[PDB]
Amino acid sequence: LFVALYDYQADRWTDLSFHKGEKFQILDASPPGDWWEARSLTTGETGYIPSNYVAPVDSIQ
Amino acid sequence: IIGGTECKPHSRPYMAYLEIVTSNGPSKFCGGFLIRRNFVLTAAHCAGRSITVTLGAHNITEEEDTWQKLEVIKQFRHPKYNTSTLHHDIMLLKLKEKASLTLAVGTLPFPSQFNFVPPGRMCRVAGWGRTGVLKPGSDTLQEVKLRLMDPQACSHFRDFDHNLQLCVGNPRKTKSAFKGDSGGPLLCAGVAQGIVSYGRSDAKPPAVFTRISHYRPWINQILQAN
Ligand SMILES: [Zn+2]
Repeated sequence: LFVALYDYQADRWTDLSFHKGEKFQILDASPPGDWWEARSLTTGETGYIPSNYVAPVDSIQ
Repeated sequence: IIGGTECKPHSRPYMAYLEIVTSNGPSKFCGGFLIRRNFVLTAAHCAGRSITVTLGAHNITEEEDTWQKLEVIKQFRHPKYNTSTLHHDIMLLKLKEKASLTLAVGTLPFPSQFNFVPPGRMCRVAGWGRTGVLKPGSDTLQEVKLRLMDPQACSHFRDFDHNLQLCVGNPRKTKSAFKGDSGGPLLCAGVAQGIVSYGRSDAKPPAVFTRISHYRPWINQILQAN
């Protein structure tokens, strides 16, 4: 489980938009690149998110 | 598909509808195309845990006696695929059994000779993807004719490479591939030359398609071997 540290608006249609605090389950992080495929626990949509915008839920205060 | 028309039912019998099951929640959906009886070509970003392919469909919400549903048993995602660039957004899927050839289910094999397609050609793409930014996916298979642009029309996209990618869709029109059309083929004069990869969240064309000619060695490799 991961949490959005900041808001993000997608520029590519493969990517999710999200708001600070939204939670995700990571589906794929294997390929090189700054993006992980994730599923929003709020919306149920799947797409890429920037890995640096999120942190494990237990790695925040 | 935005701004497209409904396909004549079963008129593109190679078209594959992919359900990609990732875990306990809504699936993801992509297109693809049957290039050999037990091989479907699609986009790398449609990869996942398990994939069911539906062949022979037109309206995908209504089961039909033309349907052949086949499990994917092996995923060959391009080894150089990268999520920052989305370069090499191409993947072959080996199916559990060979599809049976029927009116509704047929392959689209490549011609012997690949060639580099320049800007200016009008090509056709098909899919069950969203028909607009706020629209759901299409229940029926749609297609649209799109102009290949000079790669300068796609310079706003990160590391767009003319050698690896087609720049697809006249920006002065709304016609375009969109979410859910991922992995579907772009046919030029009836030959698969592109794979739907990505474009703008706001759906403003052009969009980016994998340039199949660049991958002709790799595809031929995997097939001649599996
Ligand atoms: Zn039918």
